[PDB]
Amino acid sequence: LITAIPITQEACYEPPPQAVFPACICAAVLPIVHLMEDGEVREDGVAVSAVAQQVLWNCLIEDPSTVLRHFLEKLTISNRQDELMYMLRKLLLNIGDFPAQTSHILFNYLVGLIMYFVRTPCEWGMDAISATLTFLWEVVGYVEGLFFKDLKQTMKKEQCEVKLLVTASMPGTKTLVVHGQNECDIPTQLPVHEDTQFEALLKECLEFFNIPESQSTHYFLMDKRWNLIHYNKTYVRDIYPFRRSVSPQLNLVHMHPEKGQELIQKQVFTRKLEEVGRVLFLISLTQKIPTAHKQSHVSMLQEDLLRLPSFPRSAIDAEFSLFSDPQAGKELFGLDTLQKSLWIQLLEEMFLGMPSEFPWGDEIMLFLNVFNGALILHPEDSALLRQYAATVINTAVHFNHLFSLSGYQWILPTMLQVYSDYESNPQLRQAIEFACHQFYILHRKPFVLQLFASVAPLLEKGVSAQCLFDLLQSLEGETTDILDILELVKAEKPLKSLDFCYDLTFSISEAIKLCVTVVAYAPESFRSLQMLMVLEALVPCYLQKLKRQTSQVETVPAAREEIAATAALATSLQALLYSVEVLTRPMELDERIAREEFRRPRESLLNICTEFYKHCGPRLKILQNLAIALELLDVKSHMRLAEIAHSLLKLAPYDTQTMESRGLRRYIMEMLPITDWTAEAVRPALILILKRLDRMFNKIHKMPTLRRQVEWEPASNLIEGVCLTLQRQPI
Amino acid sequence: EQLEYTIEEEVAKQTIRMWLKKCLKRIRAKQQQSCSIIHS
Amino acid sequence: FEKFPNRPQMVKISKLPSDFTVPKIRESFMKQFIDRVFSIRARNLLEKETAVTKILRACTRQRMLSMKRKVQEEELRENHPYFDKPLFIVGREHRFRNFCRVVVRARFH
Repeated sequence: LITAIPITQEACYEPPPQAVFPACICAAVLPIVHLMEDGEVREDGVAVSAVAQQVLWNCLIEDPSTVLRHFLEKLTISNRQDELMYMLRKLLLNIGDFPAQTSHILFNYLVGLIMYFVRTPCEWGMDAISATLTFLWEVVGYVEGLFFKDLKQTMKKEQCEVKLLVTASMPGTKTLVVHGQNECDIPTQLPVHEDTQFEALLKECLEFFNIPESQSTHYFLMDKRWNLIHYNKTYVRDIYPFRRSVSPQLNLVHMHPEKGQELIQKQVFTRKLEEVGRVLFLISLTQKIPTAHKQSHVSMLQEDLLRLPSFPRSAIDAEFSLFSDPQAGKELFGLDTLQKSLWIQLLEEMFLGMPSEFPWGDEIMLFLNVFNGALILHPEDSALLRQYAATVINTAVHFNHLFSLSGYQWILPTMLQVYSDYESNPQLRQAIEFACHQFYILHRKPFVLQLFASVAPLLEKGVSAQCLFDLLQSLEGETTDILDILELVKAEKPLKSLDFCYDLTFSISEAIKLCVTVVAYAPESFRSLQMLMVLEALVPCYLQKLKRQTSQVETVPAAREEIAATAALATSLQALLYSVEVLTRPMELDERIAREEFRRPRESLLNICTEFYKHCGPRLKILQNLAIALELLDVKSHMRLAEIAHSLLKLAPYDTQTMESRGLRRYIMEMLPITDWTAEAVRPALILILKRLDRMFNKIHKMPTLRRQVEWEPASNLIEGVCLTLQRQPI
Repeated sequence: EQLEYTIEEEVAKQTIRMWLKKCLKRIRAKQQQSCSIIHS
Repeated sequence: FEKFPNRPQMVKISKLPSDFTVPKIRESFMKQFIDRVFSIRARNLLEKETAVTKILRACTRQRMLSMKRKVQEEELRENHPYFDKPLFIVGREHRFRNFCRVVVRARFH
């Protein structure tokens, strides 16, 4: 760019000259800045704006400091930050560019101003720092040789580096010194750990100074030197990161509670604005670096971020107590939503910089959880919901290796919780359904398996089976991009499957067939327990959906799909029963754990099979009449269920909870009566159940010791089921 | 080079530390005298 | 190995009825997977704060608990059926292989 230098000031040979430009002429710059927007044209065609722009561009390229001196020095003596920052923003938005030297001088002057203000306490110090940081992120927009290592090293050497970057680690003050309301009174020195609220310090100071409880609300701690009124729930180490020999000096001041609350609101608002400014500054810094060095910069940023002691808390925690305040809560909430959005943007930008095969451990959560922290805070905001969905999709597409194996166990829990918790809001449900459909396109079956694993612990303050069924139903079809979530994703618009190995549409039945296999793979495992729970929660909803489909349309083809689906489900359950043969085997806190683990899978299997048969069996006759009954369950499957029930009875008398098992009682008194025992092949299953019942009652009768603590109402229901079976079929 | 630079600055400010020792010992009278006056 | 065509191992369970169509899914993923209308109450600030505190406590617990060549090696291992398995018959996860490794690598002012 030849036009970006003072041509005539560089060609001259270099073999002193003093410049006399008093400060009262530099004031003329502001009128020219205003004139840049004056469109009036002279009779000879010269426009005021063009001449002003040319003159100021030449001045800036020739000597930036001389023109931008009367403003930088003046701001120190007066609290006119707003006007000067407004003028600088107008300059930026009217010239449309800053040559390297001009932006360099401006950035150095602004950083030095921040350093001075933090250095020398003044009445309007923090406000000035906030105002300067609110604009620094634009000055950094045009700088060439700014690298993370040099900036970090130099600013740390200055040692007042915690006010510019967010990836700054500084051990805080160990002790704090505070004076009382009066003068010359015995002060107090108190310890400071790394997780101390100001509430505890206020309580200790209040009690130590013999103050009545009635006027407790009238006393607040504040820093006279910096003129700061402190919030109750802000960490000591965050406000005083400097670990110097001198501890910060506080004062316990008395004043009206309303004024104290107002001042606290103002100061927390300014501090939050400062934090937003710092985040924006880092965004701008990391959005202009040669692509070659971008990977190294992002790796360094990730390392420093990981090594920071309290980052997830810093980025997730919010001052909830102040939101309820009617006067100022709205503004704080509106500024916090922006802060959370910028944090999400920062993490997504950092993620894309790193390679696609980075070796991740569990610490990945520390980053991903941040997104969750935002989503919980306010998921009804469209601007945050669409941004979060887009960033998560970007992370999923950019991390093929991780997200294809175990990567959705961190995101899906909170998404499902919110999905279930905001049924009334159609927009949120539609957006989450679109996101889930996109994930299914991205990862196919593994995504579904990880979804089932993530939702199993929350199946019923939990996700109901109906919500999961609705989500799967939505996955069964196509969803429109109502918020245009795909606008922000960075990938080819076709969004073809990530793996070459996998054009099919998710179907519930298929999912069920997919689920049973897991149980077959490792029947004696916790994951098998989770899959069994998912099947128990899901299958009845599928049956109800089939019934509703039949109700909607009476044409025969609907019936044909119903028989086809019923046959497929019957085959799947038969395969599950055949492949779960391992569970047939029989048999203080550890004892309880063994008790429960033994219990859960067999009860789940009994519940699923009995519910399936009870719902279907009667339906078959009516549907066939509406339309050769096919055996839903083979004799071998019946034997498998009977043996499983026998194993449950084996332990039933010893433990009361097993005796009270809902699944066992349901199987005995609601599944035996319906199966047709006329075939000699199926009879041995019933003979086995009768043999165990007889042996159990003989054991009970043998010694009264067991009779003392045995519960008989379950046995009464058991005998009721037995005689009901006898009544249903006299054979 | 960094080590020697740090040592130079450290020794300079250590001489300043001795200067402070003297000056603070001199100034440690007025504030406590005012404390006694306030108590009295 | 790169010249030969890709053919990843897939999940297969023999002891199922012939009518069951086993779903198509990678074996390594399965192995690592198994190795490990009123909403007014929810939008109240107190429950939201409780949830955020739970997330913060989980992050604190995680804190307390706490290249291309290797990636290519693992990619090749997953890619081809016979990789790292000497003589095609020894078995990469066989007890005899472990015994040989321990005996050979046994090592001891």
